[PDB]
Amino acid sequence: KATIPVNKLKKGGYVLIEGRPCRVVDITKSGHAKAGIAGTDLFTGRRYETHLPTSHEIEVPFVDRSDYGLINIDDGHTQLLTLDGTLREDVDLPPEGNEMRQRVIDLFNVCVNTNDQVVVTVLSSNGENLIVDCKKS
Repeated sequence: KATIPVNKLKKGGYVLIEGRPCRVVDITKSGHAKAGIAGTDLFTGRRYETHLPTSHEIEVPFVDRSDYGLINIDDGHTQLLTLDGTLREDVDLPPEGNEMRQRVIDLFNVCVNTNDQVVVTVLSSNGENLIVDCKKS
């Protein structure tokens, strides 16, 4: 459990609010010493907000953004090759309604019989994984 003093928070830092990893977008401060923190959920874009004592600390989530080679897609699951040479099978395609789902399927199909490979960018935190970009390699 990594923490930062609330009084050391900056806009753009990462915090956990209601279990959600967020980028800080606004910090308000008040003998009384209380703070209001608003953030953007790194996966869904939703606004979250919390109020804690300024003296206190707040949890900072670990968030990874890495690139992988897309080996297969099957029943909505992906098989990915890390840049260090191992497979991961816990990343699904983005959900229906996220246009990235079609973008990844289509780029995979453009590449499947060619000497190019799709590279996906995956955002990961606390067991949640989302494909946030794709490009040709």
